[PDB]
Amino acid sequence: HHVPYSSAQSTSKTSVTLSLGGGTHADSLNNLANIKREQGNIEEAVRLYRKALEVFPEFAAAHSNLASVLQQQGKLQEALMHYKEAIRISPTFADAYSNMGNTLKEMQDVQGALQCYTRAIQINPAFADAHSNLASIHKDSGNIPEAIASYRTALKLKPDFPDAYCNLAHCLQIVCDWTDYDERMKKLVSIVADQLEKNRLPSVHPHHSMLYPLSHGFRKAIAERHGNLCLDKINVLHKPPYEHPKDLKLSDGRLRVGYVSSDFGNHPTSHLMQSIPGMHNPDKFEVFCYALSPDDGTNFRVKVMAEANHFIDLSQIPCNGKAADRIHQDGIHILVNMNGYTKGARNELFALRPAPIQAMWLGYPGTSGALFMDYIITDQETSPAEVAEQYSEKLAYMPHTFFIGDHANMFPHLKKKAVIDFKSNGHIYDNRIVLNGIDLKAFLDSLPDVKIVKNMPVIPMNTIAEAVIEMINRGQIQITINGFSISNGLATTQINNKAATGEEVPRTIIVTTRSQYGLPEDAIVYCNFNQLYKIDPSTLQMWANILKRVPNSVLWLLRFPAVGEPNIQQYAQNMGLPQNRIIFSPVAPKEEHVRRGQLADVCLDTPLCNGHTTGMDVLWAGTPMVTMPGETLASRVAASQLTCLGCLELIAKNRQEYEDIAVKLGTDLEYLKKVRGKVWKQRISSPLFNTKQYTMELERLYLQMWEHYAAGNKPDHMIK
Ligand SMILES: O=c1ccn([C@@H]2O[C@H](COP(=O)(O)OP(=O)(O)O)[C@@H](O)[C@H]2O)c(=O)[nH]1
Ligand SMILES: *[C@@H]1O[C@H](CO)[C@@H](O)[C@H](O)[C@H]1NC(C)=O
Repeated sequence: HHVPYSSAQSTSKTSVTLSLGGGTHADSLNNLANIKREQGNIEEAVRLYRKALEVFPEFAAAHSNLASVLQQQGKLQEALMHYKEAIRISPTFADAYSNMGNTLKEMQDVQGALQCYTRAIQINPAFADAHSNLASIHKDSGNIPEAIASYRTALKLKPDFPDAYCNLAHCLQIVCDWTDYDERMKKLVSIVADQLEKNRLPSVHPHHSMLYPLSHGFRKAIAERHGNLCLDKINVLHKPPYEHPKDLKLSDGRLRVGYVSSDFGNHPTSHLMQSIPGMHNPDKFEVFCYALSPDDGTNFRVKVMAEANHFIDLSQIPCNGKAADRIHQDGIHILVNMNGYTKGARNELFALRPAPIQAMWLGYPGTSGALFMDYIITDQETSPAEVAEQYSEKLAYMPHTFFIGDHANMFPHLKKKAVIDFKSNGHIYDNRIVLNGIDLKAFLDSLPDVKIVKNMPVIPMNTIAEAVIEMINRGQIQITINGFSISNGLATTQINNKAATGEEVPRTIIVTTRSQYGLPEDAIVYCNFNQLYKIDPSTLQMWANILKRVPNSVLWLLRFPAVGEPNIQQYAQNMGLPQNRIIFSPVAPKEEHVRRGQLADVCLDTPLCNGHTTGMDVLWAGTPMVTMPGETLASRVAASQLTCLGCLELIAKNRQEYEDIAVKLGTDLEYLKKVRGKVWKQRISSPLFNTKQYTMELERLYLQMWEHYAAGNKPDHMIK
């Protein structure tokens, strides 16, 4: 039940062994193979390793070395056999164990990888590669402190160690340890430079590149190499180019589109587009959904399977070749890659080119940097032609924004709201005490004294009102008033967990209060619900500047992760900024997270990496978001969202403007009222949350794509 989010792919470090003082013929073969591996001639290396084995059957080094390459080629079962052989021959061969660990990890045997890694450490405490690998497991597991400790050990043992350093850098970012941030940024760029120069795979993951000050070429370059990793996996298959359909005849004139995701389940991707396959037009389209992950038991998974014309669990088709064949057999014209370099990706499928047109959509906010993807679906705001070079792909534009969300369908209970005038006579607030429900109006009919403000219903300091706040104060789950169920916002899982996760719409009327979260009733609340890694020192300062200008305001953030909080506080103090100025809350179930958005006055977006899903989440609550688009795609999503929404006023051209916009909202209350009103109104009226329309616009784009292809034309930008 842990929250899912976009995360990068796991990574491990392979160690190559040199054999000396051994058989000369063999040593040469093994050592030469090592050279080839460095150069990317995997096939050649494999042969040499085998030959070495033929010459010297009990060559431990050869076994391990061959195994690593095989692993690289996805031949995991085979690799394991060889690793074991190496160990039998040499029980204290630490390199073999560490390497074996990587394979198991790849097979998902975490407990197994751990044992292998630890054993290697036990054999050789001075083994740096092992320490790094151990660190990755901890990092993946969420034990960032250990990962940091382990990474430091590797670095201590081996100072020039890029994989460890970069991973360490990523770790620091997650918990916001900005110690020597400037230098760190400097070192990373340097490493990438050195690596790119040396035709080595960059230690900086493509997902991570967005957070560091790298040139666009470098980021694109980084992605490309990771693209290359895929070919090696598929070249072994030795498959021939597929034959692609040139007409829709076999398909009854219906365009065949397939969506490939490891995220059909409780993941942000589903939260955004679960509704779309269902909304496709049966007359002109056939929808195939290809799942890269097993059924998680979620309604999200259920809905997509039922709604799509065809659902295929490639989860059960581990062999990439077979899977691609399956897609081809399905006669797909457009295949959409929704993972990019994200956890669960099988870009190998895309490398094989099972379809005529392959497009990147929604899931990964970056370019594939790879040859196998023809287009990246975007919007003009998000991807201006000025920066097309930043992308390997051709740009296919969406009319307003490429982004979409399923909030309308998922959280209709937030369409309307009501409040309690607690103070009560002086001042009526829209965000101190809030009520949301399917049955709200019905409930309101029962209360004669409610006052309508326009618009918004306000409940006075009633006997009823008294009871509700009492429930909140006492921590009760829910209460019944005139037969209606009024429930504590903090207790939704207790009442119904499907409700808490967004699996189902909540039945009861929910009370959300500032008191629940320790927020002030007398001040402006500025918020950000993103993962802490999206924050850099620069952003905090900007936020600090803003806070300094609004006297009793506060910043609301999440323990995402929790170890991050102390760091943020200290840094803030250095800048401003008493501790009371920043308030942290724990991560919450999806519904509550979206709902508590109503409590905030304004949301301050993160410039380095914008909130994407998070941006939609905030908007649905009718809370204005201030943003400053940057060069990267990931830095421009929020602006695109706002533009679609209709609030150009919230987009900032520079830091001064951003601070200014925020400050005005904080200080000019009528303006705040006005802007909030716009957002509340527009989320509905705008096309931002309109799934049917979005799907329609999308269908439009595909056909443009298809016609172009049918015309015998290679991909080119689509700016209609
Ligand atoms: O208290 C919270 C805060 C966030 N989220 C969700 O956590 C995920 C965060 O994902 P990611 O960090 O990938 O967000 P994005 O980059 O798309 O904004 C999203 O589904 C948010 O709705 C949540 O469920 N509860
Ligand atoms: C996380 O996932 C959503 C949906 O796939 C995607 O739109 C978003 O860009 C991802 N976030 C990041 C930071 O990659």
